[PDB]
Amino acid sequence: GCLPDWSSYKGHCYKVFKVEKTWADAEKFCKELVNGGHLMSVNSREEGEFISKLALEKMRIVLVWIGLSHFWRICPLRWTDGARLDYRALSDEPICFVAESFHNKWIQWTCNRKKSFVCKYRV
Amino acid sequence: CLPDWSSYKGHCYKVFKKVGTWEDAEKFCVENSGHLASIDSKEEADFVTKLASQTLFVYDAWIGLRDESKTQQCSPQWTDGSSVVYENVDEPTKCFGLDVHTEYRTWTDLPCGEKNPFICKS
Repeated sequence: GCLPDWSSYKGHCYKVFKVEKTWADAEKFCKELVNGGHLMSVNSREEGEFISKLALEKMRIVLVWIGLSHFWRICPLRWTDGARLDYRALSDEPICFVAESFHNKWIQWTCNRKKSFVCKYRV
Repeated sequence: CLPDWSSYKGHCYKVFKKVGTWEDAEKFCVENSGHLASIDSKEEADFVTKLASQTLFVYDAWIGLRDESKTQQCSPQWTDGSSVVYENVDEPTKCFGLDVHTEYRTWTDLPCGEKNPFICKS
């Protein structure tokens, strides 16, 4: 019940885009494309394998942006001695993740780089 | 401070060359009545960077900071709003150390199981 050229799998719709964009641009692109659209979320090993096969075998894409990103500012960083985290010498840039088509593993990647991506929405 | 440690603003510091995982490192510091170094100000930071630079640039150096989230990575949710339950992160990096690439001037996330020299503070 997906729109044309979108692939279906267990009640969700997927579409791999070869055009390369930054993580932020890709997420926005998915959002404006369809209602409820977003960079793909991977909620099970089976879903992961499904998308990897589609991107690699059908489009020859090895790395795609997935909907995971965060800033250290929002992580529970704690000092082993209980001290409060006042001063910090950490990057204030976000961390983004891509999934690799061979083993479906997720790798940290600089967010401002350009990579292919996958949009997903629920039927 | 012991003869081989350095004294700074009420604390004693020492950089250990014997490499160990982050966890072992903390335990060794504990054994020496301390903990992996915590840094509370830019001035203390500059001191630790200096001590590390004059004792060690091929390895990063463990400090006492760790990402305590129970998940492999830090985000609790995807951009579509679903919770992060299933995860397949290649190599989680939840422990922090002084970055060799900035000459120990900044902090970087590393695999907690990696063996690096470390710095104790007591």
